[PDB]
Amino acid sequence: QLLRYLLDKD
Amino acid sequence: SHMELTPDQQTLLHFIMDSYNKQRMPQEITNKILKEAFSAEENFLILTEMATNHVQVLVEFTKKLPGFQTLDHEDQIALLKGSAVEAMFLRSAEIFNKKLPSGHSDLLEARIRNSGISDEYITPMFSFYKSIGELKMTQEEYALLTAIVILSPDRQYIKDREAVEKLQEPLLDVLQKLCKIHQPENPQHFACLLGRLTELRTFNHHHAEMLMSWRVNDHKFTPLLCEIWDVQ
Ligand SMILES: O=C(NC1CCCCC1)[C@H]([C@@H]1CCCCO1)n1c(-c2ccc(Cl)cc2)nc2cc(F)c(Cl)cc21
Repeated sequence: QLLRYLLDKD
Repeated sequence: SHMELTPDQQTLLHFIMDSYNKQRMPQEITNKILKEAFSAEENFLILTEMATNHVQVLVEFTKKLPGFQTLDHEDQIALLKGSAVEAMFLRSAEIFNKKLPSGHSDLLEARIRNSGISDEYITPMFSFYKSIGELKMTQEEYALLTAIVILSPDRQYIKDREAVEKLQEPLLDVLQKLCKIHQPENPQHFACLLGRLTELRTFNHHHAEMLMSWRVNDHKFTPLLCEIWDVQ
């Protein structure tokens, strides 16, 4: 989902 | 002896400040309030566009918070979802109280009162903004209060509250020390800031009622808002 992506990215 | 933060506290505050000050085009919101069309649709669009950009900003700020990556991944999502509403209101209160051009306050209020928000919720919103304004908060105070709101171990369900308390306590300690450094003639300043965090919590119920009203009146939200605000 969107929040997990934004949290775990880079 | 002296009144200063220790080197480790100065460093921790520096990265909170570098992260908080990461604001792409801060003139944008100011110009939207002043120049856009004055219709219920345009006012609602400013809110969803600004709230969406804010969620992106909030996640980037949150993931860089000292010790946030040591947290269990379910508790990380729960802290972000549980604090999003309060962070939005605190951030709005910051912009509300900034040195802005003549008429900005009047035009912003004209917009807020034409956004499909009931009068019942506009009154505590303006009251909170004014109470924030009276405190004459520094950027350090807004940044640390935001970090404290995100790292709250006592608002929403968290599996390991002690782990969250341990990350919040040094932030609260840096904040209290800054009040002693920058507002030495007002010993009750820190307690006033904590008073504002108590007031911030009332917006969880207010926002839940505003959302229900918007959904009834067939208002559309972006996928990122639907997720963080748990829209169905
Ligand atoms: O876009 C807004 N806020 C963003 C949110 C992300 C962080 C930056 C600020 C809204 C918009 C402005 C146009 C009319 C409708 O409200 N807004 C709210 C507000 C309205 C309802 C809710 Cl539920 C929450 C906040 N209070 C504000 C105070 C302000 F000074 C300014 Cl400039 C705008 C403010």
